[PDB]
Amino acid sequence: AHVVKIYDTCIGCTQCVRACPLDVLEMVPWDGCKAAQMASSPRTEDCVGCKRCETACPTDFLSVRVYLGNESTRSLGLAY
Amino acid sequence: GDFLVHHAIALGLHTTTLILVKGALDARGSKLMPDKKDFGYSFPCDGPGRGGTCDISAYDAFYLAVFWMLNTI
Amino acid sequence: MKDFTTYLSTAPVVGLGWAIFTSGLLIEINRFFPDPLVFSF
Amino acid sequence: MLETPVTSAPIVANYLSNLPAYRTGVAPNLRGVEIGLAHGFLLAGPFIKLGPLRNVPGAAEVVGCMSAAGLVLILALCLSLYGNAAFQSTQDPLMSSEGWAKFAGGFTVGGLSGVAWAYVLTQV
Amino acid sequence: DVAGLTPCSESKAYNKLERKELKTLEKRLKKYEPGSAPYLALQATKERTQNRFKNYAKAGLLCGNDGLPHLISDPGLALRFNHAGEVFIPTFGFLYVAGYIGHVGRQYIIKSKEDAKPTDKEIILDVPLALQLAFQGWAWPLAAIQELRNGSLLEKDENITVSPR
Amino acid sequence: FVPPAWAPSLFVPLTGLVLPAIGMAWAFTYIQKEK
Amino acid sequence: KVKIAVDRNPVETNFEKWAKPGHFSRALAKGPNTTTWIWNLHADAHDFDNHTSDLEEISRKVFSAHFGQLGIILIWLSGMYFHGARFSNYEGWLSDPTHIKPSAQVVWPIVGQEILNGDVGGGFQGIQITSGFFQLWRASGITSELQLYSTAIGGLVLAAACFFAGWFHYHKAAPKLEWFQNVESMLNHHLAGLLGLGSLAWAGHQIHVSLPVNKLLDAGVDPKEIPLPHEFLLNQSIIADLYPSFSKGLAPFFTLNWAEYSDFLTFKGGLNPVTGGLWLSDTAHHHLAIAVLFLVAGHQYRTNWGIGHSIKDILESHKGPFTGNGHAGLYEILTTSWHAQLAINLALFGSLSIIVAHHMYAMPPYPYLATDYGTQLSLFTHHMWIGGFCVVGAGAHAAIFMVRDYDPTNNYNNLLDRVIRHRDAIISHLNWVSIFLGFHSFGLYIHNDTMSALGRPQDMFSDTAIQLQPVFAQWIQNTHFTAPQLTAPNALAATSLTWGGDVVAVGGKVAMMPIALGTSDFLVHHIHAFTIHVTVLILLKGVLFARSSRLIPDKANLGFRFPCDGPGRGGTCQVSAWDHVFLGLFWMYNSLSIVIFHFSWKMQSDVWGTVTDSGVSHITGGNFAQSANTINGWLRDFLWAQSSQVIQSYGSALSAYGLMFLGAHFVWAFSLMFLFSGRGYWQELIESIVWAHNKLRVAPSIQPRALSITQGRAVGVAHYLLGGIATTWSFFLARIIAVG
Amino acid sequence: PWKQPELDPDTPSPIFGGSTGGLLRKAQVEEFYVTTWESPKEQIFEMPTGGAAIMRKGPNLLKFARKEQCLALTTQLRTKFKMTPCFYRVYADGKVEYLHPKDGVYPEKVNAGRVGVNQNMRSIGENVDPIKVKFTGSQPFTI
Ligand code: CLA
Ligand code: CLA
Ligand code: CLA
Ligand code: CLA
Ligand SMILES: CC1=C(/C=C/C(C)=C/C=C/C(C)=C\C=C\C=C(C)\C=C\C=C(C)\C=C\C2=C(C)CCCC2(C)C)C(C)(C)CCC1
Ligand SMILES: CC1=C(C/C=C(\C)CCC[C@H](C)CCC[C@H](C)CCCC(C)C)C(=O)c2ccccc2C1=O
Ligand code: SF4
Repeated sequence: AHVVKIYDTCIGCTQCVRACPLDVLEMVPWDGCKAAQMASSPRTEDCVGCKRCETACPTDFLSVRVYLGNESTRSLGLAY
Repeated sequence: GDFLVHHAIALGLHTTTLILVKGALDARGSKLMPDKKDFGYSFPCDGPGRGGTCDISAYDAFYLAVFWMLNTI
Repeated sequence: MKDFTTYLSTAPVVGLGWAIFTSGLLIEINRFFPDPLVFSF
Repeated sequence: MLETPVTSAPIVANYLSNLPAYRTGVAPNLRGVEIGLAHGFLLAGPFIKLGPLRNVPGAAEVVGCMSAAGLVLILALCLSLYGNAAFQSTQDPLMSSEGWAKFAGGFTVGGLSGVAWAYVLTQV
Repeated sequence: DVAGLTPCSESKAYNKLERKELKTLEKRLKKYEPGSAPYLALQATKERTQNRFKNYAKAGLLCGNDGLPHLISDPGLALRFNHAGEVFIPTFGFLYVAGYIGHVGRQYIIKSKEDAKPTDKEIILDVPLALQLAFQGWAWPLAAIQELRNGSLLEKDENITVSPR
Repeated sequence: FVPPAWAPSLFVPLTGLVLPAIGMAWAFTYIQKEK
Repeated sequence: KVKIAVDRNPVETNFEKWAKPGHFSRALAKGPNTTTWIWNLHADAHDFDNHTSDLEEISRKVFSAHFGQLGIILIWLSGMYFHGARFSNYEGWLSDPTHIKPSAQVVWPIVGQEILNGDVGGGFQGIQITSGFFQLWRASGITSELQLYSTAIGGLVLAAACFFAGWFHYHKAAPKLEWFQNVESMLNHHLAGLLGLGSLAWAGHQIHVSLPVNKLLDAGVDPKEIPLPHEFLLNQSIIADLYPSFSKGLAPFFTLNWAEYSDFLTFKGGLNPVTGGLWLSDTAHHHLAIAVLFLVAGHQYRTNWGIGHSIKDILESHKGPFTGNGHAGLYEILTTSWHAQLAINLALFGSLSIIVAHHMYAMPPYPYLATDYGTQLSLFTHHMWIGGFCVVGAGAHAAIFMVRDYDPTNNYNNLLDRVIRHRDAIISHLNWVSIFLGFHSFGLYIHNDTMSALGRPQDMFSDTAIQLQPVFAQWIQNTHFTAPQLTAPNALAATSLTWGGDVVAVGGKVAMMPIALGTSDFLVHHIHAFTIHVTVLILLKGVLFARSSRLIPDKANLGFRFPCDGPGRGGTCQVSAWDHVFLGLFWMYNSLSIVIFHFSWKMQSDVWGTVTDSGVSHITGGNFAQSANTINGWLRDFLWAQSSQVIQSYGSALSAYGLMFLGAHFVWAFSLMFLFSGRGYWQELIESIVWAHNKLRVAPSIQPRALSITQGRAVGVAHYLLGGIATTWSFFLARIIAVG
Repeated sequence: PWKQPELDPDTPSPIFGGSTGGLLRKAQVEEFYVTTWESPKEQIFEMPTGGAAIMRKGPNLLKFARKEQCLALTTQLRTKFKMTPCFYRVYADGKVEYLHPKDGVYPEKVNAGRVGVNQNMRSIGENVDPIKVKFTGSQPFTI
């Protein structure tokens, strides 16, 4: 499926997870940010690449990136 | 009239050149997409974020320059 | 007055004023100098 | 899921039950023969009417019959292609690969038989 | 007599075009009584056409094989054949006016940035300030080349927003 | 040397009907070829 | 129960909010920082549902906006009447309407545009107008320019009154929500007062003013010697001489002997041979009957006096077994949602505009209207396009209601819920119908073109080879030709000349004549049905899938107007209902363009022309029976055979039509860069221009940004529609003025 | 959470008629998703696959063909009534997979029990150029 990569510039604001319509991201404990939270993608096989997480990222550039490629039944959003 | 149509030809060539060199120079990165090299040459968009990012690849610049080249020829 | 003046100070209103001014200037120039093409004093 | 009076009508149910495709009471060869007969008989219709030789009497029916036979053969080829390229991997024998091949053979046999029957009916 | 072309006064197709225009104006005029407003309107149109055709002649304008006047754009060639007033003087005048516009816009951009919310001044124009900068732009090339001399016209490449490579 | 007069009556239907039909048949079997 | 509920002075008339451009929404209240704010200023200006969540303020804003639009309309009408009063040859046109072209716009001689003031006749110079205002004023009994001046001054006064009324009813005395929700009182007052009372007043004007002036004009007397309408109003001798039943003096009306009014309230259905228009007595009895029917219908709903009908009770009572809760929650929907009422009003208004265009080309209800081919063509095309725009806005605002004002609590098993519950079957069946129609019409056209290019005229679907005649339309035409014979024996002749009969001509030009229907007519009618079906499919798919879909299950949370949902699931570009309306606008444009092309070609070939002693010689010689069956026939015998007047209009008064034609081609071509492409390319180009202006230190404080994807689509569709509309307008007007 | 709940097919479905955008043949060929919640009272909600339904006072079970529909229903129930539902995925062979509350605390929280995966520890824009990773099968963002 698609590739979801999260960098260290994330501030743990949990906006990307709330904007996710397929429950791909998660919040794990961290020490590199003030909020002590870091975004993770343990369910990247269910991500369709809608880039809704990138819209909700408040940091400049993007702390979360979605790269398309190798579309599957789950990645193409097919009910059939 | 030949003078006017020659200047029209010059306009077409310069505009197609502008589109193609903007696609080539901003191919690996831009301000809307600094990481345009990681997304390959032909990718659709980055979504509706940052105001909208459709037709941002160099392939889309080439595909608009095809229209401009067709008009010039 | 000053609220109406700031409304008149908005960009579309002053653009409209420039539009009427320039159009009237060019129209009166064309009317009192009928169809010139080459500058010949 | 959304049931309708026309889909769940008992008359519609028994009309679709005894159809050769949904009978599930016979070999695929007989179903293919019936399908080919019916569809060739109806497909010969527009060919004996509006073909390029429709103004010429006699030859119009023959030309339409060979065109219907060619269309039947093309449909049989596409049926065989679908059977070979659809059921190539793992209770109805029609959904099987060789079952669909026998269905296609029955379909082309019925198609040529229906074309011949339409030719006989148009001649008489 | 440059580019194998004849002057408009000496040309025959120019006079033929003028005669055809006068003929069709007279044909339109003959359908109205002399004591009617369309008659005076068409007479004024004919007078304007005659004045324009007289002014296009005896002014250096030349036409080739169709009676439609032609313009010479190369300086020097236009200078030695009195064709500078065709495009050479108007292009300098347009450059003067365009520099006026650019200098006025630059002055308004710079002078409305050292204040709180410059976008508010951009969207709601300071009309007395705009008029003051409008009447102060008559010496645009002097101020432009002086800003070039002191280096305030151009920004250095360190304070300029730049796209990643 | 010179082809016979019936060559347009044979090669044109062959490359207009038969050859594209067998090409589409081969391509359809190649698209849906599974392991 | 029904009573006036008005709040006194809720909004103070202050200019403090005129200084701040963005004030209606909190998003724009923070001030501008990018240029996309400015477009957002001009996009959410009338989005009153987004500014406030209170329905009362939205209703007050709607009332004020309607008053403003009525004031604008009255200003435009007063300006039209003023232009007819001063810069017009209406008095000259009244003397000879069959030789002087109607002109009401005069230009200023400035840069050679005085050549646009063509020789329209009557000692006047101007632009030949195609609005038909001259025929409307002749139908209204207007004779002198003083009456037009008085009408213009009254229109300006009423426009100022309506503008002050909007200011008063918003700022001073704002009606409450309960005042707007009295739908029964609104319907009763509109049926009885807005429509019926106006119909009765216009009927009385036609009886007392328009009929005698029109009768004297048809008699051939001097319009200057025609007595003034007040002479007919006060003194009864002239109205008794013109109509003996006026000598009774309202006796037959109050004694129920209405047959005595048959001299000036006639039923002679057809065209007046003197002027080629509808009989004014027929229009008088028509508007009188319409007024009576609407005053009857306006006493239907119960408001404050016990008797009447309840809309909620009627809607809840009409429930069947196959529909569950039949029309249950619709009363609460239409009394709380402005957008549902907007969709209903726009759909019915557009359909009625299409009806107006069809029944106005069919029956010209104006003296000397059918002789003016340009006026009829322009009016038909204009009403056609306004109807199409209204019916596509109906789908747009229905989708807006679906996104915003739909509540699942009030819609459990009602009709809207079941429509949403089988929307997939609806869309699939409509898609199949559209595909089948497009095949069996456009493929028929391609078949005709191929068999024409293959040298097989006997293989074509033409009027000579394969007779696919419209037997139903021909049977209906024959039945309506016999409508006065057996089923409506009180009518003197047929209700229109399109069904059949003879040829009515005015001044040597044919006003109306029977229209023959062949295979080409069947082909173009089925093509029109196919295009309408496709547009209906697009707009219905936009409306029904506005909330959710299999592709996107949470489309309602994204709003009505969003560009996309990213490239996920393969790509979700143009998935919103707004994008569906944007796509359907082009299909509406294509449908109506084909419709008006069919109208223009059919009426130029089989209706319009001149009448000589040998017969009726049409403009194009009746090529529609042999050329309309192929696409190349429309390409050559309709688009290339015509449009020669547009390209040869240079040097004449019609050259502005050619210039407008070129500009329309330009705008149509310029729209394609917004229709194609995207946003990132222009954003990076704007970034490069930003660098260029930053080098010169002329970078604006407001950051320039590219247009939004929705904004870019809107700009593209707007410029595309404007270019196509103005192209057809210029081509139609130039062709119909030069040769007509 | 502490113990992963097991789905019950015998739980009553919410009161609804017939759906057209419901489960297709993929439900009997591939996996399909099933959402469970616990309604304290009967109320009307809007399904993402059609119109409106009424949930029963008790357990409620719904079936969908897409995970996006399940999460849309979950977030609608959480925003409108604070329901906290949970959906499983059932394959063709009957394998049941727990999908939304992986730790039972929802992904908006942390719970100090999830290991962050697919996290690049370098800043964005510090990735190598595609010329550096050529003919290797490794993307610049995958390192
Ligand atoms: C029989 C009485 C009557 C009449 C004639 C009208 C007439 C009208 N109403 Mg109204 N309405 C009425 C009663 C009436 N209303 C009642 C009782 C209610 C409350 C239930 C409403 C609630 C209502 C709403 C909510 C809206 C209208 C609107 C309109 C306009 C529709 C647009 C149109 O057709 O333009 C026809 C235009 C003309 C004929 C031009 C002349 C218009 C004149 C000035 C109006 C004169 C009639 C007026 C009602 C007399 C009383 C006002 C008096 C105190 C001065 C029209 C002017 C719409 C609107 O706001 O438009 C501004 C609108 O949205 N009506
Ligand atoms: C709205 C439409 C309309 C209008 C305005 C009129 C108006 C008129 N018609 Mg027409 N008519 C109509 C429809 C209409 N009719 C229709 C539908 C038909 C059916 C075919 C006819 C058939 C018809 C015939 C056959 C005749 C008329 C005639 C008349 C006139 C007689 C009026 C009369 O006695 O009525 C009754 C009028 C009143 C009772 C007056 C109203 C009460 C007043 C206004 C009270 C004022 C009080 C006020 C406070 C005090 C003054 C204020 C001041 C001090 C400042 C009048 C000009 C007759 C005519 O022209 O001869 C004179 C005639 O022969 N009409
Ligand atoms: C009965 C009339 C009516 C009414 C009262 C409304 C009211 C509304 N509509 Mg609707 N609409 C209508 C008809 C109507 N519409 C029709 C006929 C169409 C189809 C064309 C639409 C299509 C439509 C869409 C697609 C949308 C609306 C929206 C809206 C809302 C805000 C509109 C706004 O802010 O525009 C502000 C004004 C403008 C943006 C200016 C528009 C100018 C156009 C684009 C170009 C004009 C060209 C002109 C004719 C020629 C210019 C030539 C040039 C050289 C000068 C509001 C609820 C919007 C919304 O959010 O709904 C809630 C929305 O998205 N409507
Ligand atoms: C002339 C160009 C053209 C054509 C042919 C189509 C064709 C189609 N569009 Mg359309 N469309 C077009 C331009 C065109 N579009 C443009 C410019 C736009 C932008 C506004 C759209 C926007 C649009 C939308 C928004 C929708 C469509 C839909 C459709 C379908 C309707 C099917 C139908 O009724 O006709 C049947 C098809 C034809 C008549 C095609 C003509 C070709 C011949 C006659 C068919 C046979 C060819 C030949 C004999 C076989 C060759 C075999 C082999 C050699 C290849 C169809 C696929 C709708 C859809 O999906 O289906 C309902 C739909 O919703 N289109
Ligand atoms: C004589 C002549 C001619 C020629 C010319 C030429 C040849 C030119 C060249 C030129 C060039 C070769 C140029 C260059 C340049 C460069 C640069 C680098 C520039 C810059 C600029 C700037 C920077 C500007 C600025 C400004 C603005 C824009 C605004 C404000 C003001 C100012 C001015 C400051 C012709 C024939 C055509 C025509 C006639 C005349
Ligand atoms: C060209 C283009 C742009 C760029 C267009 C922009 C930035 C809009 C520019 C509008 C200008 C500023 C309007 C005013 C133009 C003149 C300066 C005003 C008239 C001047 C005369 C009176 C002298 C997009 O942003 C875009 C977005 C989405 C899809 C397609 C496109 C698209 O095609
Ligand atoms: S509309 Fe543009 S940004 Fe949005 S999904 Fe399509 S191409 Fe991408």
